[PDB]
Amino acid sequence: DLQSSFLTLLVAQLKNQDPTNPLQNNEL
Amino acid sequence: MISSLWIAKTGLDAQQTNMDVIANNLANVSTNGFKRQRAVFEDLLYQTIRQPGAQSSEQTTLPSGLQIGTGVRPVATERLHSQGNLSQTNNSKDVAIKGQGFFQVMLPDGTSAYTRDGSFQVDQNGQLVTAGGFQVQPAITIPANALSITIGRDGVVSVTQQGQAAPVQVGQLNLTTFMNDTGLESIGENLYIETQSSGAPNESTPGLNGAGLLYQGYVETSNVNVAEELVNMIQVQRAYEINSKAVSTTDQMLQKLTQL
Amino acid sequence: MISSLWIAKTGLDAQQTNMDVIANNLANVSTNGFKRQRAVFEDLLYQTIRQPGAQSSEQTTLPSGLQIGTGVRPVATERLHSQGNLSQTNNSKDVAIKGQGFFQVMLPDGTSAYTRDGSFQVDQNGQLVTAGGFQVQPAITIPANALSITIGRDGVVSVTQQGQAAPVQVGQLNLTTFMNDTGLESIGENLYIETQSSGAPNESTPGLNGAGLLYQGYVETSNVNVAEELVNMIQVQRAYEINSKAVSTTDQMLQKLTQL
Amino acid sequence: MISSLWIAKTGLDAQQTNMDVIANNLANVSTNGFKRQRAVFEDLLYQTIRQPGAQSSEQTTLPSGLQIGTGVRPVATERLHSQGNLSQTNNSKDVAIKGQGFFQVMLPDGTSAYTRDGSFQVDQNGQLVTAGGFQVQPAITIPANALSITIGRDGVVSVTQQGQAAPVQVGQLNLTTFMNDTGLESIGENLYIETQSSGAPNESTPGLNGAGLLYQGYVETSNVNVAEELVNMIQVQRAYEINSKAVSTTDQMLQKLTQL
Repeated sequence: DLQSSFLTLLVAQLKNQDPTNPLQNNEL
Repeated sequence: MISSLWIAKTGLDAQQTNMDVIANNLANVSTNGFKRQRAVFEDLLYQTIRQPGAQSSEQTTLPSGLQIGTGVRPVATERLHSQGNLSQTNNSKDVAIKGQGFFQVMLPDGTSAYTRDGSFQVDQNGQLVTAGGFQVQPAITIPANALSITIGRDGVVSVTQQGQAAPVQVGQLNLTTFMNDTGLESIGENLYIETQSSGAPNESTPGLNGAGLLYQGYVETSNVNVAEELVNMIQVQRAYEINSKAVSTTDQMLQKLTQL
Repeated sequence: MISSLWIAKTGLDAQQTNMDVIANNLANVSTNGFKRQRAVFEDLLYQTIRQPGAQSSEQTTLPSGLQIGTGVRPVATERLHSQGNLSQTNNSKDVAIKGQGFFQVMLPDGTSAYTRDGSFQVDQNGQLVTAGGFQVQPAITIPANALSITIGRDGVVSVTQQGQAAPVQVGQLNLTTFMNDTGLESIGENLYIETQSSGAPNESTPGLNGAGLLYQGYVETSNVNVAEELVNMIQVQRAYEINSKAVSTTDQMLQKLTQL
Repeated sequence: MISSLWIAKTGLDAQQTNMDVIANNLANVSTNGFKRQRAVFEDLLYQTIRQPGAQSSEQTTLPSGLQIGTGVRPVATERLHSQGNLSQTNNSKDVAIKGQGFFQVMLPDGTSAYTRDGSFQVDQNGQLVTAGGFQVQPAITIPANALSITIGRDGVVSVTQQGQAAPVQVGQLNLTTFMNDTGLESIGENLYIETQSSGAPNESTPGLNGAGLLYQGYVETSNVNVAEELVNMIQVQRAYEINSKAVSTTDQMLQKLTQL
């Protein structure tokens, strides 16, 4: 369950940037 | 204004819709029973200036007439209904589905909606609810005196009473199948309602007439692939940047036009 | 007014048309099956002052007589009908084309349109419609009991009935080849219609008579070159720049003449 | 517009083609039967201003005349047909090839394509097809009473019947060699068709006349070294950036030229 502790930490702070477009698209 | 600016506006709106759809897909990972969405695009009017046929002389035909065109209208947002991948919750009050079929529910107004989320509950009155008081159709009531509830792959629900060493058949929990799954209109809560496009609802007991089976203790995780979503996000991000650059180009053109 | 100003005005209009076409191509990325457009320009009248022949002496000839000329009228926009990049969508309702051809569609007017898009659907009666409820031709009806669909690479469509262990042949989905892909008149909705510039339609099963092959589970991406379009915006912007500078020069000369 | 702008346009287009080729190689790592591509370039016209001969005086000659030159036209995308590395898939149907040669396959048009993909399948009519309903030439029909199918390295395919303790010969699988493997033109599905560039096909049994050998149970993986593709990717990325910067510098020159 450690994957969810960071996989969903990534896609809870990336599923917001795409709305607001501070896009780097490269640290992803 | 300028016919370039309107085209670029349509392109920007299309790419923004695509990115909102992609973000909805990507934020719905780890949402059990969720189904992926896919945007389908479509171009608008073509302002014909010279007709592609439209013979010029008596012998010439003028192939490939002048057409300008506009717009990138998103024609649809289809809901790809694939099979979600199961996971073990080790809990009795979660039943997942394998194959076609939806759980039918009487919305408070009496109109029957559908949900592929067997995260059922038991209310005060014995009835079966689904995350908000969604009462199953047909009605099945759970008595308090039963100990363990098992829902077999054939869909019949039977509970075991204290002392009585027999699983009394308390009811049947059947699914609903449609000719077009994508036509279902989502209204949130992972609920879809019948629409004139989906087709007439066909209710059947699980496993029969092409419907799927039920598995207790499982939750159907969302059928969203993070890799595909990130690749598609990259593509949409570049498209958005390029359309914004087109808007910038049109703006500079207009600006040095007016400076004159 | 001034013979310079009309010429510069035509130049500005030509560059604006160029930018229009560029923006339409550029916003129509991510649109399946889209074909890039490119504008072809064409000089206008040449007002002859001295005839290039018209000997001056009894022996001389006056080479390269004086003629001024005007205008940059855009003569056409051709459409590059090259094959797009297939990408795996992995959806059973999506079909791409490898080679020449167009899917026929019957419009609600009864007239026939032709689309190079495979993002197909099944409606409430089971027909193959195409992202907007346009029925494909010849009619293909999915039986209500069908569970899976496949489109053979030759174009045969066969479904998997329930219970029956045989994917029965329900239809043949055939392509249409035109002698002139470029002459099709686009009416939007990702559709093209016949005009006498394209030629009569030649309908054939896929593969035969030069038609392409059907790739189920693939989608044909637009053949829009992003880098080419970016540099095209740079070029068209700076051309518009220059033409406006010419208009400025003519304005300044003319106002010095008024001040005279 | 400006000569340097067109030259840099060609530079960006060539580097874009290079990047697309490399990305196609990089994606189709771990695809069986894929061959890497190498984009080879070719410079375009050279505008002569002063001929490198073109004597000026009676005695001088003007060595190394002034000519500008344009363009980086990519002449070809050569496809390198080297032998892949065989790995035990341990499936009965998957046979690899060792050496020159290809598998012949019948299009739905009666014409023949060729593929280095022994990942066969059997259809309901018993014929051996390969990823698309590809009827093999000559035809081989699997008898229904087959329990297993074995393929020899000489091309002799024989099936096992119930009771009968004999490998009844059901077909002979022939390879084809071309004098130019690079001339093959792909038509998708990684199947190639003979063209005037390839030359006449020569059909022979596996092993003889320089053809390869058949190894059942092996898959031939791609001949794509990831490290080599990555070093190419680095070089190409540098070239792509340098060409974009050339375009931008020309654009800024035009900037200040107009602002004049």
